[PDB]
Amino acid sequence: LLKKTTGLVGLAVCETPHERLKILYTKILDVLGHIPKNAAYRKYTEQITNEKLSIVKAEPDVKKLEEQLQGGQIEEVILQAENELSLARKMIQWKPWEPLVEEPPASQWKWPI
Amino acid sequence: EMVRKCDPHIGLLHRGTEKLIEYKTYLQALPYFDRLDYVSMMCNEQAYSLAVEKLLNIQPPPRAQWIRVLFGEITRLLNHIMAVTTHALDIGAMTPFFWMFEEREKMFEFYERVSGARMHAAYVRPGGVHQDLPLGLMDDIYEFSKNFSLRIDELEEMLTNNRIWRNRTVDIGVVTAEDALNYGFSGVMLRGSGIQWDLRKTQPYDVYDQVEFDVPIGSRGDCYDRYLCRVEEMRQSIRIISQCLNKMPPGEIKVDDAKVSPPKRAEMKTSMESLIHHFKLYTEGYQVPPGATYTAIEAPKGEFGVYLVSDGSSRPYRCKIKAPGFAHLAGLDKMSKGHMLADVVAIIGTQDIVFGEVDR
Amino acid sequence: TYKYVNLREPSMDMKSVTDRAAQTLLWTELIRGLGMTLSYLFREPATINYPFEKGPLSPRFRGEHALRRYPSGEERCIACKLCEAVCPAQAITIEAEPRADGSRRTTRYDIDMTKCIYCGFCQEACPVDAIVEGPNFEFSTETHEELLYNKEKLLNNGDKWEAEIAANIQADYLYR
Amino acid sequence: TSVKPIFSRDMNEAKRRVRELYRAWYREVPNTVHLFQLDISVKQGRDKVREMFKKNAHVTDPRVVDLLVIKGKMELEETINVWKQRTHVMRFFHETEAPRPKDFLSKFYVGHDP
Amino acid sequence: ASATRLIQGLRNWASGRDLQAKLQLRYQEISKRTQPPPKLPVGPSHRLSNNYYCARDGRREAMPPSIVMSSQSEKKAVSPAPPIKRWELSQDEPYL
Amino acid sequence: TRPTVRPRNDVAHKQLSAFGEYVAEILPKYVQQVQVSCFSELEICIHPDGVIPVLTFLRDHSNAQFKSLADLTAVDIPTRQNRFEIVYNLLSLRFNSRIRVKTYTDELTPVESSVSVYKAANWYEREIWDMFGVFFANHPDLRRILTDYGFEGHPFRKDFPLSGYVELRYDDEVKRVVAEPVELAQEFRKFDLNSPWEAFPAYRQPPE
Amino acid sequence: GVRTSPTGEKVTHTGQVYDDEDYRRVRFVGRQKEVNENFAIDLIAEQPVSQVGSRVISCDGGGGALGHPRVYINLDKETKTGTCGYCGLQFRQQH
Amino acid sequence: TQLITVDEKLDITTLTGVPEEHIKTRKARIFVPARNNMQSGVNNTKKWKMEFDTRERWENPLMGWASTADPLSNLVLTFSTKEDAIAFAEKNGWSYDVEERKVPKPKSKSYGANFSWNKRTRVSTK
Amino acid sequence: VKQDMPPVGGYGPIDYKRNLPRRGLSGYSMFAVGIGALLFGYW
Amino acid sequence: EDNKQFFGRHRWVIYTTEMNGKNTFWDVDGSMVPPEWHRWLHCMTDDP
Ligand code: SF4
Ligand code: SF4
Ligand SMILES: [Zn+2]
Repeated sequence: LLKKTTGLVGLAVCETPHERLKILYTKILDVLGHIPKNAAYRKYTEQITNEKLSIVKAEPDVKKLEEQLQGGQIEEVILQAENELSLARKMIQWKPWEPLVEEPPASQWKWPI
Repeated sequence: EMVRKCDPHIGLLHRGTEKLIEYKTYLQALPYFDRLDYVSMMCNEQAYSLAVEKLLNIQPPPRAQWIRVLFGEITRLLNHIMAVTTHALDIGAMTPFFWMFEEREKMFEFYERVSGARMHAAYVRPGGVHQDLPLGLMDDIYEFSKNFSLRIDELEEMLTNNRIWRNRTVDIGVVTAEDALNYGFSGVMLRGSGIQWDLRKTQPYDVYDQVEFDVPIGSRGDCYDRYLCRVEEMRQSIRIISQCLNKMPPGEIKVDDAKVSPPKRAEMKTSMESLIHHFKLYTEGYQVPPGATYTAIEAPKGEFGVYLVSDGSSRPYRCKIKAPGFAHLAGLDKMSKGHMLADVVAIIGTQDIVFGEVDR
Repeated sequence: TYKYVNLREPSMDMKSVTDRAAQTLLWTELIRGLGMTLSYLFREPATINYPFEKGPLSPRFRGEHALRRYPSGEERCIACKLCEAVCPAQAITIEAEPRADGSRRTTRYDIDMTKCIYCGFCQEACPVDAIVEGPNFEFSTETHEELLYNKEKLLNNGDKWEAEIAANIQADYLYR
Repeated sequence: TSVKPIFSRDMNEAKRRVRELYRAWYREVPNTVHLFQLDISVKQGRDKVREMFKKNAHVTDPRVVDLLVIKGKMELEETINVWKQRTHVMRFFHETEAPRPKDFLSKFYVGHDP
Repeated sequence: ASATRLIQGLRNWASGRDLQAKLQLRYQEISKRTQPPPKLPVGPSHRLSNNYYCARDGRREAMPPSIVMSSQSEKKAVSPAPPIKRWELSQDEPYL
Repeated sequence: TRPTVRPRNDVAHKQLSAFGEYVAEILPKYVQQVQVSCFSELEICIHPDGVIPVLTFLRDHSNAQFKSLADLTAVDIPTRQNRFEIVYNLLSLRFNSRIRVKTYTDELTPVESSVSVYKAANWYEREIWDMFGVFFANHPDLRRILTDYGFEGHPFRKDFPLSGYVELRYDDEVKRVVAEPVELAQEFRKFDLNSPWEAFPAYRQPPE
Repeated sequence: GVRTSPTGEKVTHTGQVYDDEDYRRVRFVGRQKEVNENFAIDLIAEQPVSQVGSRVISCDGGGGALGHPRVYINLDKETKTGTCGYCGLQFRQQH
Repeated sequence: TQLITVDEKLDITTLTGVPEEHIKTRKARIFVPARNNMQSGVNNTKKWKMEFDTRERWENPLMGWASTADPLSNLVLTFSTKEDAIAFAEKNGWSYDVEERKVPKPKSKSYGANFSWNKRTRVSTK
Repeated sequence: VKQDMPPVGGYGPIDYKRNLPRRGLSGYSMFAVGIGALLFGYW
Repeated sequence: EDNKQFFGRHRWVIYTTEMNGKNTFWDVDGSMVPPEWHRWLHCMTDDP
């Protein structure tokens, strides 16, 4: 359709969103490959990004992809995919699947006091 | 003439409202919310009464829900007149400032007739409203609201198509969609930048689900989009007021749980239980169960939320007031980067900044 | 349910372009503003002539506090201290003792009008309608201590304004 | 007993930061006196700075003196720019305050305050 | 409303809209300042039978918050809520 | 039950409990408690050492998208050893959700600043210092924002009195406004209004 | 009717008169002491005693909702007339 | 390691901003409040309270209110346990005294003893 | 009973849409009038 | 009273030239109205 404006300021119109989304999802998969499999974050994020890769691969149209991905405009999907890739890099660096660092005191979350 | 750093200093009106709430009961803390935003006086109590009723696990009667929306929407006409006209006063066009003040004086009589005060009504209370509308009040609302559509077109004529107003407005105060969300912005800030977000449509409260209206959103995120969104919100307020006047249901104005809302004066002088409950409610106050909640409404400035914490007694443990203008002033350094020193009187203008709720 | 304000694409034809050029050169919208100002010059102004004219007010109006009396000469207040307990500004100070005939009456009823926020909690918490937020509003004083009312000033205010406070409460009490 | 430090790992780093803050305050005091057209001399202001620094000197917790260093640095930064008035600078000199009784006899004469 | 016809004509020409049909000054069309006394209705619990407070105890129905996890299989990844529907354009005035 | 009691929501309770379980099982390093209130509000009590990652997760996950920051509230409870309760409120626009993240912190130990997650907190926690003394490390510009410049102490702490320790009055001898010890014309009358009877049986603490 | 203490200062209905050695009377010189000339006990002292024929009477102050809450007075004791606690009116049984 | 072993005394008296006159001449009192004898309720006797001694309050020369000069007269704090209140008292440098929790002793009640055959605990009337 | 109620037929319709008059002479005609005034003054 | 004028200006008062011994030929006051007329002036009720 070659949408003139995406409706949001600072968000330029992506002329080729299909290859961009596919390369972002594959990059997310390669980044998530290094996470150990027993972490639930790897399983959950791999599942949702594989579902998103399947739905973005099985349809050529852009308007139906926007209306059935439930992510708003396809540029918003690209932005949230980039943010999820940044999250995957940060969780690679941070390793949050380890056990609890410190137990709280017994009277810490007791309300009312 | 140009700007790279603009650091505002606040605290000139710091009264410490949210500490004084801790030493007063829930009913005694109700007039405090009137004086936080003194141009949205009747909208802040709707946020506080929704917080107490959520903790108390009660709901207002159906007649009380329509009154709060009707007088909430008349306060949007209160606030947005202060928004545009003082923004025009700061820029320099003083002519429509006095035109709308006669209209704002006319809706001050509506506040005085139902509650008794022009500004600080203390009308909306947890459990309903304090008093009913006087007889023939809604007849006077309709005859005023019929003629109010000309005044918005009167105000729009001298400002929208004016080339002098446009040249001060069309390219100063531009945000993007992503940085507006990260800056805690709400209200016209998100709507002006093109983000579709309105609390009355997504997370509705008392009877806003039933009514039908439109949410005007911007195209470029400049000050001119934020001026047009404020003028169009006057039109949608008239649309709600016309709907509310024809769909006011019968019933009581207060919740019939007399342990929360006080009983009537005729029944407190005849029944024993009504006199006991009148004694404890006006001296001790009702016991709010422990639990922390964050209830946010759509104020005309933005998202107004109250974080209320109850310790089990009749007094709040902690009552944080979230100001829509507090986060809006936090972005002022980024707002005026690269603009001229005379543009800050318009960048302050396009955000509904009132120094009562900013400094608490 | 959402409308695009300021998303009207201007016409690119010769007619609209020439009309916009004529608007820019001939100041046509400025002429419209001049015409609106001329039309709003000739209207009758809404200026009421104070103090010879007064603004419209309601019988529920909250103003100067006053202490009422029964229609037998006895003071209405029974020193129950509900108004000083409900007062959000703590402007009301009550000190009481049993008087000569054994009736429970006040000895000191002080209202700090510089402290009071005129919220009307005392006029609704009072079980005998003793204290009333009366209709008076023209009581500005030249000295700070003249706004610190004792029991005698409030009783004088009640005796002065009872002839209209009784009518107002008679017209209003069915809403309470 | 193991805690997370703020800026200083031990007492020596906190002492060094105390030294640096005192050096900056001693640099600023003549400029502060001249800027606000103060009635005090330079040495009186430096004596006041020393008197605060020695009044707040009986605490040995590194985190406590680190927080006090941070608060003193905020005070120094607020005096760097023209953010305070003459009143906020002159508040440290309790001049209009009447001198309270200190010995037991005068405190007995004036009231019940111990 | 008491303005003369030539002043009304000049005013209507200068404004471009009919100003007498919608006057901003209030007149005798307003409601009167005195009203007949009203009789308010009662609430839904103004009853003499089956009106026990335990059947409508709103305050006492509160519960402590349910501890989902405390520190003393292949389920799908779950969002806090279903995603929001796309807003539809206003058919009354889309402003396009 | 029907007319005068607020109706209860159960599908929102189920969805919030499911997302709380998902969050608690996706970040086991820092989460300590997850609770869903009776009025369908989700609260996550996490360790202070995970103030940065967890919120960053909620900023950037595909299934959370908590883009907006609503509140940054400090609650002072003197009966605990970590007397300060720092509470973040997050709003997700895509899924239309609200979440609450709670952490504990005493007077001396600092907490890492959340400026890089949400820039609005760049002001908010600043006010927290000006009201509580909770130091926020790596803050860009942390100073007082609401109180007076010569103000000593933090007002919102529960041991701080209602009226302050100093009052301002103008003196003609020094031609200046000056601070004096507080002497009220009338003492603030403390009203004992706590009921001696139990109000809610479901909220009863077990005996010692 | 008010009284007159011999310092020249009027007497309030409570009974508050500044002494001869009280300096606070300097706040009155050049001005006036505002008192109430209608004493409540003297105004109710001239009210007649209502004679009824019932053992239990009910008083609400007159006007219904504009008076004090309704209170029941027992008139069994013929020695003392039953006086209402709110309005101060007193009722007497004929028997 | 990012952790430092500090065994120093937990004292924050210089951080609270209190003047010295109100941290050395005041007596903090930690106690369980007594039950009001006109009521049978005991819900107010479940939490420890911290209070300060009453200072001088005089009469206003103008109009007669209770004018005070003590800023901590309306400062009463609530604590769940005794040791936490003791820690909070030691933390702010207040000299403090503690009164123990006066629990009521378990009485022995019997309805039949009002109608005993020979004991002195008979009821004279009912 | 008696309370503040809308009339049994409801209130009348209330206008809320934007309504601006829009008025003009054409630019070509205005420039022709200016040219005519110029030539008359010059003559 | 003049009911043809717009609301606010329809009722008005001309003050006396002497009230309680004060020569008030020019000095008019807003509190110079007895309560029975203070009802009618400020539009408490329609009945004088
Ligand atoms: S109106 Fe309100 S603030 Fe004023 S005295 Fe009455 S209760 Fe107090
Ligand atoms: S509420 Fe009324 S009766 Fe009670 S003390 Fe106050 S004025 Fe007197
Ligand atoms: Zn009586």
